[PDB]
Amino acid sequence: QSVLTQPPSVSAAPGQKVTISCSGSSSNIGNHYVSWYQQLPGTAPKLLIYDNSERPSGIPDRFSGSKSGTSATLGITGLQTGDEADYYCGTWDSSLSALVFGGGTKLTVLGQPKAAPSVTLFPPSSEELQANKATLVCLISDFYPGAVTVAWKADSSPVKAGVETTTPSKQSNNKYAASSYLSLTPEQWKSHRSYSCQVTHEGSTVEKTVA
Amino acid sequence: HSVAVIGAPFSQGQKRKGVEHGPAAIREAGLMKRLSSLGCHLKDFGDLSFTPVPKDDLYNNLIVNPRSVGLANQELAEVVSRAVSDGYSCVTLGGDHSLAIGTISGHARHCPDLCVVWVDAHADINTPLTTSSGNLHGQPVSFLLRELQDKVPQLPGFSWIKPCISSASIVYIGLRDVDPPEHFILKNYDIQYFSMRDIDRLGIQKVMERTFDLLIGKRQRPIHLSFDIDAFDPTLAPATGTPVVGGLTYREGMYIAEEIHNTGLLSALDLVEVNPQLATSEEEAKTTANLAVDVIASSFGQTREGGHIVYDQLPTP
Amino acid sequence: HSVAVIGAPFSQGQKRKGVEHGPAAIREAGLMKRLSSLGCHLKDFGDLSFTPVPKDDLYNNLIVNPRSVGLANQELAEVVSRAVSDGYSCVTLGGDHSLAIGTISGHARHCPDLCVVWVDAHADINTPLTTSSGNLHGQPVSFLLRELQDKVPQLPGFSWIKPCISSASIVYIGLRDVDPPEHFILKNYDIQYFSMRDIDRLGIQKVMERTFDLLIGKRQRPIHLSFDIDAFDPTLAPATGTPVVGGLTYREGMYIAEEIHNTGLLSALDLVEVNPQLATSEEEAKTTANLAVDVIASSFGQTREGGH
Ligand SMILES: [Mn+2]
Ligand SMILES: [Mn+2]
Ligand SMILES: [Mn+2]
Ligand SMILES: [Mn+2]
Repeated sequence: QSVLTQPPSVSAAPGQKVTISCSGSSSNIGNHYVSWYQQLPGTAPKLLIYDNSERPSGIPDRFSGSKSGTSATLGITGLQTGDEADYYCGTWDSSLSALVFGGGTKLTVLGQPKAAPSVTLFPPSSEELQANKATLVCLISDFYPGAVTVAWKADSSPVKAGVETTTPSKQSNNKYAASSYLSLTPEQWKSHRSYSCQVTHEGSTVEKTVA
Repeated sequence: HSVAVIGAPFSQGQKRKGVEHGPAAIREAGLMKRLSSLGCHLKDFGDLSFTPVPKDDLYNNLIVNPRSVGLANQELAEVVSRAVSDGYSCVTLGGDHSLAIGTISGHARHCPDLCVVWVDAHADINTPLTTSSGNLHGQPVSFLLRELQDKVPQLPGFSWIKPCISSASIVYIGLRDVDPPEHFILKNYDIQYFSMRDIDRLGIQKVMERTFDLLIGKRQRPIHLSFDIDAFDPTLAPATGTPVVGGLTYREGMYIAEEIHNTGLLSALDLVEVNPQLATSEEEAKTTANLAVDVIASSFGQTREGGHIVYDQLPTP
Repeated sequence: HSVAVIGAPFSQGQKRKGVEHGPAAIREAGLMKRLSSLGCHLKDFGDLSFTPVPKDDLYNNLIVNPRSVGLANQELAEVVSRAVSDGYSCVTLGGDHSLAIGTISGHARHCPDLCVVWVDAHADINTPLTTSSGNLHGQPVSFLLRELQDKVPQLPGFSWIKPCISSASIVYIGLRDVDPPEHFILKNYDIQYFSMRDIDRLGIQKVMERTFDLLIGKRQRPIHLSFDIDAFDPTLAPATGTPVVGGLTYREGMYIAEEIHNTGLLSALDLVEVNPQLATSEEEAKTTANLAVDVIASSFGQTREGGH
């Protein structure tokens, strides 16, 4: 829920070029100048493009920006491993009386080839079992690239309630991974004869089972 | 002579605005009556653009007011050039000191061999890179110096200004507050100035005698008197911007203006930073305004010992 | 160079209890920051508060309260002698003008050829009998003039003071309020002074030019600037115990201090008689205190234009 409209996610091949678009109105992009900010996986974003088409010194000519009417565009040629980050389009709005930005566009420059998530889930603990607080743990690791849609198959049906799942993030070996916890009462686990964690990436499904 | 009166209500955003009433306050202090009484032809050109300070928010501070100011100065310089070509001496009521850009520019267009006398506590001589974001009120001189040009940036609205004056053709009087770079600039570019110390150490009389030996020493030239109101001790001038204590005595500023008149070569005058919003009371406002009127009037002949107003003989009973 | 800051909270009985807070007031006006900014190495020695404590008021002013002073001055002179031998220039915040005894004494112990510039509305050259025992703030300089010793009585606690300076080695500036004997002393002993009349007669610039031709004319000497705050017109200096009208303009006092700096021989300075309780309002207090800070700063290099 931002002001400017950017595309949520783009991906492409190393060595290729990508364009990120920014959609606005008269009040923002219409009459005022636009800027582009590269925020990395973590840490403070930096100025990439300013005044539509200007690069700060040290920002290479592989990048450029363009703008016409109520939309602007960021171009990146010679796409490289380091480039994958969240990209923000920023301009000035005269009607809102505020500096405004796009939602942000996440980049996943394909550095390596696809990897399968070999999911390993654990059930209620003996302690938790008698402690009247069963927390189903289904941890996903060593997969590439991007976030994996996670779900909890429950008693021959779906289940979305009391469920949290972390963001995909790569480790030392650059394997992006996340974790999901299903919180039930002991009774919720007793009557229901079956339970499963349903995990999906770019391609295919791999789900485990607990009873 | 002939005298042209130009209202220029300039500003540097909210918390610093109110100076726009500056010209109106001087007017309301009977400026016209007094210059009339001196026996000088008075064409008043009213107030200038007075762009209603757009939406008073936003990036207007960042670009809208500065762009509008730069252009407002362009308009002023045109009016001044027109007034000066028509043979008038130019009185410019302010307004912030930034109007000095336009006035010295417009003056220079018909009087390219003009010199400047800068009466102000400050030197108002920063580069735009040195701006305090509340920008241009105290760095106007830079654009006009034809030796600081290679170190000053082309800004939005200021494309038109070409460097009018050399460093050896402006002389400052009244210096009490100066930022480090300005001091550097003045020493570096060899610009002549007389501060309160020089005033105390030499006496007001010798300051004007040196000032005239510098500027009009070997060649008669038109003089541009830019008078900042803060130059006077804050006890005298309490309704100004960034006023500094240890300022000129009432009699010293009259003495300057009087001396300037006697040279005969006064071609234009600026009276600036006369913010009445700054005053705590009506009296503080009017006393500053009234001081302004005096300074202008003294520059155009008003002698205190009695006016030059002709009297052939006295009545018979 | 280096500057030593010495608080000296002296006081006359009952009438001006407050003036001892003067030092703290000048401090609270950012004295340290400003001298720091000039590039001076700053050792502050705090305040050397009354060793026996402010003794409860009963008798005392005519008996033990002046002794407590005499000895306090002895301590001060020791600190000054120590600070001055260590190579520091000495700033002494007051406090009433009596601390001039100790400071000029302690200064003279390593700088025996020193000269004095006395900026004050008063001459403060009275004797211990002539101007009573109310206080010696108008009664100091005598203890230090070698020509006046045959007419000054050895008092309890002032046994230690030896006359530092000749009559031809102190010069006064600012004299506007003066008891008859002081006038006599100055004329009689041939002491050089410039009052407001002489100021109006010749102008501040000539005063300093003559003053330096007198004191340091034929040989460089270290200079002791004793600056009394009432010296400035009461409009400028409204928080002083006894203020006299027709005094120095802000610009004149900065010009003095500035001129003193340019000689380069400033060895010690006293800034005294600032009682802040005397102020009607917060602003009156702070404006006087702030004026003090300026005077010290101007003496140690601060010019009106910014060369930072
Ligand atoms: Mn100015
Ligand atoms: Mn000014
Ligand atoms: Mn005094
Ligand atoms: Mn005194």
